[PDB]
Amino acid sequence: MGATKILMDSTHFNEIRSIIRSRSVAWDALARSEELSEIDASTAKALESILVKKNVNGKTLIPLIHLLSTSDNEDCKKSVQNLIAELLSSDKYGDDTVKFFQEDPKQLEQLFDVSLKGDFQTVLISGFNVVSLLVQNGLHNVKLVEKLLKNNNLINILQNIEQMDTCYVCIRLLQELAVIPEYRDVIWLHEKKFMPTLFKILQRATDSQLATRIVATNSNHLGIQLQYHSLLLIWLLTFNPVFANELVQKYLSDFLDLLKLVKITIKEKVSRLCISIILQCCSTRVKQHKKVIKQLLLLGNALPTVQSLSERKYSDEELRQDISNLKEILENEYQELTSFDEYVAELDSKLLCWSPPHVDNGFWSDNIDEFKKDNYKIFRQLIELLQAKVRNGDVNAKQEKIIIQVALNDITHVVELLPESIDVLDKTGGKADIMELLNHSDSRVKYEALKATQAIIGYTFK
Amino acid sequence: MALVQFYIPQEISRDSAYTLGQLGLVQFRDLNSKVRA
Amino acid sequence: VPPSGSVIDDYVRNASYLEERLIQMEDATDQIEVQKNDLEQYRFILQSGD
Amino acid sequence: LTPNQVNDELNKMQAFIRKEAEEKAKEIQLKADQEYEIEKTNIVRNETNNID
Repeated sequence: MGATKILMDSTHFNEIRSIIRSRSVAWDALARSEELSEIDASTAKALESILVKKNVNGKTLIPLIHLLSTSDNEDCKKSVQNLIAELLSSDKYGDDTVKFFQEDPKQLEQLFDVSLKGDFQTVLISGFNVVSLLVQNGLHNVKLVEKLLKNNNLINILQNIEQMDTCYVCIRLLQELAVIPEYRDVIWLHEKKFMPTLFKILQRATDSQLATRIVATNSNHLGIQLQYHSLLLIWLLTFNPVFANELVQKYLSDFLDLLKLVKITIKEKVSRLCISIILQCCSTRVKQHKKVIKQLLLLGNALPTVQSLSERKYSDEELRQDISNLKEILENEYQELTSFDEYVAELDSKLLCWSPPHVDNGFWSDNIDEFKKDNYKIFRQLIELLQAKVRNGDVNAKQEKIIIQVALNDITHVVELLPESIDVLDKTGGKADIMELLNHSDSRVKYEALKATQAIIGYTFK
Repeated sequence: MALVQFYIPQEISRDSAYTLGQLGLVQFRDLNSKVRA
Repeated sequence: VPPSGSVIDDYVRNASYLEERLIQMEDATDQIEVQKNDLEQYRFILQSGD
Repeated sequence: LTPNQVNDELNKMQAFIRKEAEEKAKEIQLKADQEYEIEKTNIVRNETNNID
């Protein structure tokens, strides 16, 4: 004996197993009705009394495999699968069943063939019993995990959010199977079906408050185990470097809720798995990590939420050191680039957007002297793009206000740091176009145009 | 329904627990700061 | 003061941009008021001297 | 004031603390296993390249 205790200390597994163990099944009526064998019904009826009162031991488990495969009733296979799953996880009774099932793979394949059929409870009990033996060192099979993951019966219970116990048991079995490195390759193919329920399970708990005690997603035992298993399922699959790039590129929109989930929740299991999920994807061992770090920090603005989340600490200080190491790699990875090449490529691309390094005076200070190549052609090109967006591509729109507010806010730092920009701005024509943006809408961009007009008005007259 | 937290010395826990419980407080359990995680 | 929980990071991040924008608007309004007061004070002196 | 509320709250706090400690121990074991796996894989790759 000595099997793992997966799906044994959870309240959802004992609550779902309590309904199966509470009801009784008449194996003698099914055997007299020509639905099961007499020896399998007598061994199945004696196995329930021998599992408690009883606890070559695996000799009685041989008739239950043929009786469950021959019979078609989900109640007898659910009760026999519940008694075999309860006797398999124990360390004092049914020790020969783990050695008999681990020694013979035909009984494991016959027990796995009965699962994923009929009700979702018998498929969850048979899949948890086959996943418990497959997760140990006695036997291993990736074809049973890939064939079980390809079936819609096992993924249908985990995809449904109405049952937190069935999705929590399937998420815990997928996390225990995903804990091994061989199962992550076959389990990584079907991550698109399990990723929306895992993201909606964290977004649903993050969308609701965690102060009052309720049956929903909260700070109770079920919500912390479901959110910890949901974050631990993506955290176990985030160890691969190739999976972190495609997971960060595909689930970039749903991955932004991990920073708000750690600040909203008080448990360290969601903040540690949320910080470890971004910290594992932000490593230098994954291919194309600079595109995911620059896309997450530039697009998602993960640097301000990571800087604000880095101040608030809690228990599990190793996750705080992982978030502190991820914040320095995230800010140091994007801040290490050249500001002149990024400003020249951003001005040449005709796309202005607000960034963390785009609103600092240190980036425009070093790029102010390097921008002068011919009569300040960089500031004349940026002012020519800002005024050219005002001439063609008319204003009072959503698209022109971002580039107009970015160019007007960026022109204030260059006009304030360099007093010689008034000649290039007045010669190019941005001074007359800068005053027209204040009278219109976009009062944030009108405030940036009021700041650039105040900076030009400060140097125009003292 | 709402989580309440109070702090005081261990000499008036019965008087503060009776006055706090007499105004609608229920499920009052005295603990410390080193007994939790 | 609501009975539900609150976050200090949302208040600090929601107040830092308002404090910086209020400080920049106050400094630009004070500099524009000082420049407008200087030009308005020098306009009548320039017209009387001219 | 009541005696059952202190036992129910102490039992729920002890069960939540035990579940949080078990989850933190499992996460620490998984992180240590992943760090040991990458730490073995790097030196194994370097020694395999040099031997190659």
